[PDB]
This record gives sequence, structure tokens and C-alpha cells, in this order.
Amino acid sequence: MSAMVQIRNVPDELLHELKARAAAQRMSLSDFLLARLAEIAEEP
Amino acid sequence: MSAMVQIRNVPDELLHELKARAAAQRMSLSDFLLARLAEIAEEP
Repeated sequence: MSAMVQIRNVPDELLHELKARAAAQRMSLSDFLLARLAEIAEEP
Repeated sequence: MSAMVQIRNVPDELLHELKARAAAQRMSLSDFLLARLAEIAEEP
């Protein structure tokens, strides 16, 4: 099973930087963030 | 100025791992993920 996760108080500048990084990898913001969080969780 | 981010279909296994990491650092999941998003955005 799975759930939608909401991150509050993301500053405008930060959100635009993340959207640019997602687009550079030719991904949705959600897909990009999911993949990075999965990489973070996989390392000690 | 601030914005909501939505991450869809975070698998339970991964969400449990993130919640544990946030709690270990005495942070809300949202504040922990805001810190990680800022690290992602910062790197070359």
C-alpha cells in the first residue's frame, strides 16, 4: 500500500529549483522527489 | 512566500523509514522532508 505525502512551508525559490531539477531529469516533481527520497532511505 | 508540495504513492515501507528518520532527529516528517528537499536543491 501507499499514501500521498504533503510537505508544508516550501519557499517559492526552493519549489522552482526542485521543479527545474525534475524537468532536467524529464520527470514530474512528484516522481523526481519520490526517487530521491528512495535513494536517501536506501543508504545508512 | 510558501507552497504545498504533494508526493503521490509513497510506499508504506519507505514512509515508515522516513517517519523513523524524522523522529530520530526530533523533527516532524514535514520539517525533516523540507530539510532533505533543501539538500537536493543545493547540490551541483
